[PDB]
Amino acid sequence: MLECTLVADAASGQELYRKGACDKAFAPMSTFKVPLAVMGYDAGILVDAHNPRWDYKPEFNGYAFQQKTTDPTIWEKDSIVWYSQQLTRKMGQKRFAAYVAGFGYGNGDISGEPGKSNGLTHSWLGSSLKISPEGQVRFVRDLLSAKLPASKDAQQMTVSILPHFAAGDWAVQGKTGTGSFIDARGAKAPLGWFIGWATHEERRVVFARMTAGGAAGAQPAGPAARDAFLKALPDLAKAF
Repeated sequence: MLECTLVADAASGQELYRKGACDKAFAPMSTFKVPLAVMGYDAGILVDAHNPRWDYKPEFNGYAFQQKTTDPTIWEKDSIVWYSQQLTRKMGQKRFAAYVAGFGYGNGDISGEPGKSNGLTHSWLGSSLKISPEGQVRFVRDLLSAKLPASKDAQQMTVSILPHFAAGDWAVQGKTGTGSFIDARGAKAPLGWFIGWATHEERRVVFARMTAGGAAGAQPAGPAARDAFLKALPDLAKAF
């Protein structure tokens, strides 16, 4: 459908590969757990790879498979939405809004759902906040270079906690996003992300794969984008 693969060199910033429409902004969904980690570590609310450890509570109202005890590592690996929301509740509106503005993240619109005043906990979840694959790559390069307006330690910690994958000789880390949007004909259309970086020999690349439209598959769009990108990477790498 609408599909983007964008790959740049992490060190030099040079664009290495592009396919599809990569300049259209969509809801970041769970890819927003990457900047949230930076925020959480900088704020001192998140401590390390395994702390704090939070139990699920029914008032959090989380997804059935995500109703389990979570730490920062499990949060990123299993994409635990309620953990994000507990984090933003604790950091508060002032700090959240300061971080999003400081990061220059996508459209910077954290208003949330039109008539709900829920931006603090819902803005990245298929409502107000939008970012393009270009913006994602820009953000991730900044993260790896420790150039975000947050402590160096917070950015290094964030880098360390994203889940690991392998694609041939490439060692990969990255974060999925799965959501939906109402398309031009009023239909609920799937949205998928996989963003992160990959390392091989002297090279490190930063990447974003995004899919948008049209029919929901059995596999969530995020993991599907993840599998597709990992499958493609060794071939793409031949032309680096």
